[PDB]
Amino acid sequence: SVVIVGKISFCPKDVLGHEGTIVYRGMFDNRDVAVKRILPECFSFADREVQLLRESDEHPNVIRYFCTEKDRQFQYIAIELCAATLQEYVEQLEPITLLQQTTSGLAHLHSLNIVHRDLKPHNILISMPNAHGKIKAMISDFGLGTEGWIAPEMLENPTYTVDIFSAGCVFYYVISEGSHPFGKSLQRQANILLGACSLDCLHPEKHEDVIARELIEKMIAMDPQKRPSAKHVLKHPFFWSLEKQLQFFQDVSDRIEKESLDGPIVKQLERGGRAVVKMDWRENIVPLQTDLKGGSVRDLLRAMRNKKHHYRELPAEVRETLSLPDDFVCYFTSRFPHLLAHTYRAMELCSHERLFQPYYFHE
Amino acid sequence: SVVIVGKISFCPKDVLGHGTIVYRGMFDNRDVAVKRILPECFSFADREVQLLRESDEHPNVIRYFCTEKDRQFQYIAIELCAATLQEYVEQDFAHLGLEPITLLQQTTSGLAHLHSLNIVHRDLKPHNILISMPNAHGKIKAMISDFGLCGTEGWIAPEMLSENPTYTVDIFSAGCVFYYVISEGSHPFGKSLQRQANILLGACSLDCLHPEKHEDVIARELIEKMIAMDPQKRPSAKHVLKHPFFWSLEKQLQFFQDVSDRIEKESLDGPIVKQLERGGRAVVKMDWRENITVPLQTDKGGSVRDLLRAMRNKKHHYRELPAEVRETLGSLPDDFVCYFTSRFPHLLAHTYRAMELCSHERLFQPYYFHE
Ligand SMILES: CC#CC(=O)Nc1cccc2c(Oc3ncccc3-c3ccnc(N[C@H]4CCCNC4)n3)c(C)ccc12
Ligand SMILES: CC#CC(=O)Nc1cccc2c(Oc3ncccc3-c3ccnc(N[C@H]4CCCNC4)n3)c(C)ccc12
Repeated sequence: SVVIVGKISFCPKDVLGHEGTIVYRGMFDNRDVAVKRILPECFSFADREVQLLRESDEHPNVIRYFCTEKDRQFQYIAIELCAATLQEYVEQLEPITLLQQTTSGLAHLHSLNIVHRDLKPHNILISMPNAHGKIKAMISDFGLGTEGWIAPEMLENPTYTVDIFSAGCVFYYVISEGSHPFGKSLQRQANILLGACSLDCLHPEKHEDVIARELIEKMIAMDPQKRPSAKHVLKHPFFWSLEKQLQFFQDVSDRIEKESLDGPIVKQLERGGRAVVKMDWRENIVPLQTDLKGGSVRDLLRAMRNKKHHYRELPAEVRETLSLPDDFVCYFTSRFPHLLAHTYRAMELCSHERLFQPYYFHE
Repeated sequence: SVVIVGKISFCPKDVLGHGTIVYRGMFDNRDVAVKRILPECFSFADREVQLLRESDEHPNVIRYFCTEKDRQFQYIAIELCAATLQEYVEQDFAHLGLEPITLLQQTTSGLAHLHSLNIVHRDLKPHNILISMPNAHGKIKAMISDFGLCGTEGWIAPEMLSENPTYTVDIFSAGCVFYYVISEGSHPFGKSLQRQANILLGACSLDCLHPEKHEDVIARELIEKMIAMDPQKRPSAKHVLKHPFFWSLEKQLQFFQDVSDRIEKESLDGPIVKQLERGGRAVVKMDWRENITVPLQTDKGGSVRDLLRAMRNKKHHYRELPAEVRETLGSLPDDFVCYFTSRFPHLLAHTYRAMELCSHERLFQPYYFHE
């Protein structure tokens, strides 16, 4: 059989999940949709739920709301039918992109003065492929038995920094492919209050991890004033493409070319530089060894610029050990996993300069 | 007072446009526009809605909400917009700080989306292109509508009058819309009722685009291809999007550098400089060293290759330059690239089609359309 409450329709046989409510797979205007059926004891709550959807669903990374239908008994809410929740996606295509999409959607809600107050993999939906094979993450259940993803300040009028904490956990959740910064499921919320966090799955030698935890650690700070805004998060190197990373290493190598070692830039750039270059970055390269100091971070950055700018007019032997765009920068980041994370945090002195505005965040 | 048909509701007093009639209505407490199709067109409406559903997920394609049947007539509810592109160019609406290039960019993006779904618009014109209400951030956008269906013409490609069309049809229509937006009312093929007849003939004119303004040289280069009488010579939607017509001032500058760097180690007798110098004297205004302002003249004036290099090292070594010269060139990257394009309005157009040999090299693939 099939139930009908106006334009919405669904078969009670097909249930998708569940307060005292149920969610069915149904139809609306011959679209595939997920229909949430709710009891009369939540109509005052649903009208507020639908209100939020009508205002905020005009963004690709926010779940698309179609229609609601009141009946003699239960009320119904039609949402875009999705492939899976983020929880199912992990507990059963590209991770950085989902987090970028998720964070983008989150940044959107914050810009409309809307706090999610309960961001977690269950609320993050993964669309069906869109005739071009593209899947995307979409926020939902925003602005409204255990926990595990709640900020410690919420043990009401929360600020945006709350959702950031929740996202920071989600970030580690997708990269770790299941883990959580504050431990196993039932253990999380208690460890959150106690500030017991662990990023064990992120190794210190892996480049991608050094970048990630630099971001996440800030996102899951116990002091809300230290967490970055959603827009801030999006600009972090964690989301940069390999071309952008390499372009960041090139632009910085230009700014330093006219800078003296007595300047505050090289001072911060060489601060703890001995560890970034692995004592001597010359001992961690063979064909590329023929350069014609080895403890200076600056020189390493000067090296990659030159070999990139002259990559065309370079020996096939050198071009071999070094492709042009992605494999080139991977030569350095892989052999010097702290290079980008260090270069990025040191060059923040130029965060206001036009040349670095696309790399750093400030209104 | 208020006609309610299922979920859709509207006051018949508020007619938005005209045998279908379009009212300002409501659906699910959303502001919407309601098209009332008559019983003699229920077969066409079912096709119209079908397209709206499959082609809904794109920010530059009109958003479709719901449809409600009724014994009197069918109803179709879409997003309520501020105005059609026509209304904007005609009259009032000439404000809101609207960027013409951004509208054409948005329009073309929506079109590329329709094409990728194997849909031909068959009738793209300013009346169809709707201008959204400003969002919470005061941003508005263009959205395509009335696409894929089978009162005068003027925006129709010449092949469709002489059974189904190809993507290149919508390109001709777009090319005319480009001119219409830039010229703020004009049309390559003349006045309203004159257009379609001029289209069957070869009677087109872009005289609003002068060869002096650097923007107009770019606009002309693109549009002329888009409105070509021969369909096989028209760019695809995604091809149009790659054109310099849409490049930012930063990307225009970033282009001259990747070009200059590429020709740095190149011989002046090669096939890549001779192409760059092919008619180079006119690009540099006989001698570019004379067209330069008094200050910058201090730091081969008949070679485009040297001009790119001159702009390159001027940028690469900008941080270390005189304050007087820094005033002449201007602030990077916007005012700095406009310093040269203003005085050499054929440089960009020249350098672009010249460097099209490296359209498969990855350093230039972002600048050129390819399979
Ligand atoms: C303010 C505000 C708000 C808001 O958003 N209120 C919601 C309305 C309707 C459904 C919702 C919703 O929906 C589901 N709630 C529980 C379980 C499953 C689904 C759901 C939704 C869409 N699609 C799918 N697809 C299935 C296919 C089989 C594999 N699992 C995923 N499931 C979620 C989560 C969250 C919020 C929902
Ligand atoms: C396949 C397929 C398809 C498809 O899209 N089928 C359409 C359905 C409903 C309305 C449409 C439509 O709608 C209008 N048709 C005529 C006149 C006005 C409007 C209209 C629509 C939305 N908003 C506004 N706002 C007014 C506000 C006052 C200034 N003028 C614009 N007008 C247009 C054009 C074009 C197509 C429409």
